[PDB]
Amino acid sequence: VHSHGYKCGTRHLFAKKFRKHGVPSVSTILTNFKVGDYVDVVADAAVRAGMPHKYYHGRTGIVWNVTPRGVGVIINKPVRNRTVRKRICVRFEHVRKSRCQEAFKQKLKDLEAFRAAKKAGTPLPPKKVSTRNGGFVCPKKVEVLARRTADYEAMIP
Amino acid sequence: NPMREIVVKKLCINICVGESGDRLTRASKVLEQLCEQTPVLSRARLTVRTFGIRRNEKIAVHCTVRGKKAEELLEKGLKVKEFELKSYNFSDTGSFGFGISEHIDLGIKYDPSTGIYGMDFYVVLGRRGERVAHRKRRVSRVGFNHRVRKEEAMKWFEKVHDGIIF
Amino acid sequence: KVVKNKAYYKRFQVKYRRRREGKTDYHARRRMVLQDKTKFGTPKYRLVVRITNRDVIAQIVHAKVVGDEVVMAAYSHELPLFGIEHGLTNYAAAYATGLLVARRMLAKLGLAEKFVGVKEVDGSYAAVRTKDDDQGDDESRFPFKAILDVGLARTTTGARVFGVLKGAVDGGLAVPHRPNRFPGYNKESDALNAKVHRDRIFGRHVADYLKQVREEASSNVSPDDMEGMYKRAHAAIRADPTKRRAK
RNA sequence: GGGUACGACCAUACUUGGCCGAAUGCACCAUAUCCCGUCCGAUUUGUGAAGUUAAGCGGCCACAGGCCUCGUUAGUACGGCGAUCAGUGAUGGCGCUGGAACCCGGGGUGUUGUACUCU
RNA sequence: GAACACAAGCGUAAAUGCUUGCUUGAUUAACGAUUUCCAGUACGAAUCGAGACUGCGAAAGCAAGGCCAGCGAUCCUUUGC
RNA sequence: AAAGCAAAUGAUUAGAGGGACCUAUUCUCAAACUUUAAAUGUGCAAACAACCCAGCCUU
Ligand SMILES: [Mg+2]
Ligand SMILES: [Mg+2]
Ligand SMILES: [Mg+2]
Ligand SMILES: [Mg+2]
Ligand SMILES: [Mg+2]
Ligand SMILES: [Mg+2]
Ligand SMILES: [Mg+2]
Ligand SMILES: [Mg+2]
Ligand SMILES: [Mg+2]
Repeated sequence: VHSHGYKCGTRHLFAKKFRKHGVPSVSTILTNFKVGDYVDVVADAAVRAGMPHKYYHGRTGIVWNVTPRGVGVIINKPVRNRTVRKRICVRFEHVRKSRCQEAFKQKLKDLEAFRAAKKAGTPLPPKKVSTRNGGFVCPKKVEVLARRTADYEAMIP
Repeated sequence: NPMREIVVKKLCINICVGESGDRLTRASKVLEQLCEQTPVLSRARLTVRTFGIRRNEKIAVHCTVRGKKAEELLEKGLKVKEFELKSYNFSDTGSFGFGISEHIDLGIKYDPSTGIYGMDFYVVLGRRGERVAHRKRRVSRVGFNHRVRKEEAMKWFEKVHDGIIF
Repeated sequence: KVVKNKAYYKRFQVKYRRRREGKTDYHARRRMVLQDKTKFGTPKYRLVVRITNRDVIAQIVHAKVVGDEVVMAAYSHELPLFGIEHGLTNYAAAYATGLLVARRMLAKLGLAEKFVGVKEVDGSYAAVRTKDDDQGDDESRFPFKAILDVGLARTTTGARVFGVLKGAVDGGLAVPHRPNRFPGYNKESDALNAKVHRDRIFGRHVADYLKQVREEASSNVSPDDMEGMYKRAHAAIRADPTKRRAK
């Protein structure tokens, strides 16, 4: 008899890591959130208030509303042949800032610096060279590998 | 060092009578007399058919004394036991105790109402500066060499008054 | 049987550093630094009061992730610069150091000309005007705000930590509080005695004890002027809060 | 080169023992008229300086435990895809490819922010 | 390695445990929004808010039951405003 | 999945050093055990109804 309660399979999902128990630290409290940001949803398992359902554990979305002790997040979820945008409300302890766009932002900054250097005449750093082309290989010595028949006696427990 | 000496911290008197009636009431009067200090009652923990007691029922009465009164009360007890003790009376912690059988012998005028009781004496000794293990803020542990051991306990005893039989 | 074997050390989880040293109560710390998420990291200030065996420390702290930032600290050992060189740990000393830090903070913010606070010293509750407690009007400029922090100290009627609070409030700072802990407060009638509070503020009790000590010294420096330089020190502090000992 | 107050990460910071500790400070420490609280000024609360580094604290050390990191275990165990593959079966290797864990060995034993400060 | 009414799992050490002091946030809460089952219907349970009056605290703050199982349409009867 | 019991919980064989007992080992295990931990998986992003830079207005 499986039962479909609110937490029906969360024995290992909602458990703290080894030698890592406790309540949230100060740095988590001073995070600050803004509408339009990307956040990850992960349950803390030490704060029972405002815990999301198990489906939304390890999911990323955009915050749409900020309250004194809560955050509202929009998360995609596939149903039958479509995907629904669900809105969930959680406490600020169960959300982390997402680094899913930091590579894209860094690339934009680099391109902006490229334009500024060109228009200011600054020399550009030299281009990296691929190693998949050819070249000369001069070895000091060459070894041989020929199945020296001691390995056959080796793999006997 | 001047403050490495051994002093008496407190002396605890305990009277463990059964029942929770007038016997307990009279025993409290006797203790508060000899102690000139309000005593407190104690309640049991389990229920034992053999001992005929129930859980959380008044059983014993005790008190603790610090200062000069502790010193003189200790002297009276040793006088009753003629300043003679045994080897197996000192703990490795650094404390020792004994027990009188008749409360009359301490020098208290007998009263035909209260009756005759026996008592337990326990003495705790320690150096100065143990508060580090009892203060609210920045609590730590006392140093090992600073702790009082059993061998120094009897030596302290013989110094003030000898008479230990091994 | 040995309980502290090798397996015991493998599974042990150490507590926070400042908890092992017995310095910080993190349960109270978390609630003290918490702020509404609707305010997007607007500064919030604390009033930290600590008392050692020889000194009283009052600091104004703003909490940050990289570490707490301290603005305008004050210590009771700078009092001899103003004319208090004895005791330095009684109720009178605690009031003086709280007043000094409030004036220093206000001067640095450039608001000392306003928000002068009370000048006549008396034990009276009054009330503190904050954004959530308009006390009537809400259009006048609001006073600088901070919340008191006492740490692991025991909160009892007549404690010296609240003496620092009263000095800061009279200095002009807005710290929310109630008169339930001032020494003249009686809980059965829920009333506060102004005369008792002002007597302890000016160190009346110390003078009586010192006088009595001299009498018992007979048949085994001078009282009656404590209010003298205590009032004089208050005026000196209100005059030049920024003066310090340079070297 | 250090101290104190408030911290961030939360063992390279913990546990046991030994040795040393210039100054500022931090402590242990003296005592109960008043505020306050206890069976007991032990803790707690209010007022002082009589003594001391004994302890706490800091620093160093230990064929010390633990913890952290790099190798080894090992291209081993296990896996995705393929066969009119082998084998009575149980199972197994092959082709294209991904790739562990403990034991064990070498090294290491806190980093750092704001303010007031001592040499 | 105890305890947290009860089945089990998760969680917790100056506490979510124990003792004690004071209390009635187990009230009202303008048809606010959302999760779970799911047809993205209802019922049950739960999460994040806004307003009134309060409780405990020196304060920051916590609390509109006891965390997650413990319950019920149309018609009819009956009570409150 | 694997691995481990020389690590917590549960089961379990035998010698040794100081008949129970203690210490360090040792044979052998786990769907309702686990410090560790794959392969195959699963969420988000990779530009115009947008992002920067500057100055400006309103609450
Ligand atoms: Mg599973
Ligand atoms: Mg997990
Ligand atoms: Mg508190
Ligand atoms: Mg085929
Ligand atoms: Mg508590
Ligand atoms: Mg329920
Ligand atoms: Mg409300
Ligand atoms: Mg609740
Ligand atoms: Mg397996």
